Amino acid sequence: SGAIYVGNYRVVNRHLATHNDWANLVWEDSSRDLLVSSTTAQGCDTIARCDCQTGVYYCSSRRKHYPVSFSKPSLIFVEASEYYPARYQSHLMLAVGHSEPGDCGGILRCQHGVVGIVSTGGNGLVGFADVRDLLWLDE
Ligand SMILES: Cc1cnc(CNS(=O)(=O)C[C@@H](C)c2ccccc2)o1
Ligand SMILES: [Zn+2]
Repeated sequence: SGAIYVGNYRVVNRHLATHNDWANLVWEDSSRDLLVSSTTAQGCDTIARCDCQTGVYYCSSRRKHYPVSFSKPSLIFVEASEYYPARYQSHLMLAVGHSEPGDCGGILRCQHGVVGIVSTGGNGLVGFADVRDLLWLDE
């Protein structure tokens, strides 16, 4: 589990969105596994605006933050999970690291701010849904 709290927005994995998220929806995209809802309180996270390929992510199944190198956001075939059939996921970045289903929502960050959230896992890989192109999160 986990979210990004920037401005009056809450960014979560679409597959983990709650009824309150869907009842206060700003934007959602199944192909990216992302959903954004509105919040009453202002958040403290800041979004990175860059093309970094190194950063640090939080892994809840290890209670640890790991430094990783990751690929640029791309269209990748992701195997079936409990939440999606095997399909192409867009704006996804991969790194070598540990990721179990419940690790979704952990933040990946670089020197400029939050880069994305954990979205995929298995086989010693971790995949992150990028948010750096969503410029509207800043206003
Ligand atoms: C990059 C890639 C291709 N095929 C896959 C694996 N697909 S999945 O990540 O949707 C599987 C899911 C159960 C999960 C496991 C662990 C963590 C977060 C989700 O990943
Ligand atoms: Zn950066």
